Amino acid sequence: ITTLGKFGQQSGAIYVGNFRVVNRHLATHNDWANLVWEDSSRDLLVSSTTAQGCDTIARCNCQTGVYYCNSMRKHYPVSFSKPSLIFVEASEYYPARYQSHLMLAVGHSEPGDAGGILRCQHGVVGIVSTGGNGLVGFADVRDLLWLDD
Ligand SMILES: [Cl-]
Ligand SMILES: [Cl-]
Ligand SMILES: [Cl-]
Ligand SMILES: [Cl-]
Ligand SMILES: [Zn+2]
Repeated sequence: ITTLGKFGQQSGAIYVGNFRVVNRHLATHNDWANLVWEDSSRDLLVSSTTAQGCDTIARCNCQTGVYYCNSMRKHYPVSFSKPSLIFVEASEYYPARYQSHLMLAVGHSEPGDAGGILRCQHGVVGIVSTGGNGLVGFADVRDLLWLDD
């Protein structure tokens, strides 16, 4: 799989409390100026917002949910792995390396699909980060208890 990037004017973001959660590879100058936390190994960055967001972070162990696929302009039901340490090929965004806290699924993804939200009954689970060959990989956020406190 490889890191996908984002095509189109859609946010690719979770807005919870006074945080914005994005793929690290899509973080803006404003994100880095308002940095709270980032981890390259997870492809995650969190910045601070003035506006209150409405997202709820799931605190479950669900392995089924629904994600948004930008390339197909559709939501899909999906079955995804536990957060895992997966090998990710080189791209414009990272050299080849192991990416942690990544959940793999059989599901459509193309370049430009990063930032699509994965959600379950409990709330937001994660965001598309990687994919290829009929697989999609989601960066989990559910372990970050300080997002929703
Ligand atoms: Cl890294
Ligand atoms: Cl489940
Ligand atoms: Cl969505
Ligand atoms: Cl591939
Ligand atoms: Zn859940």
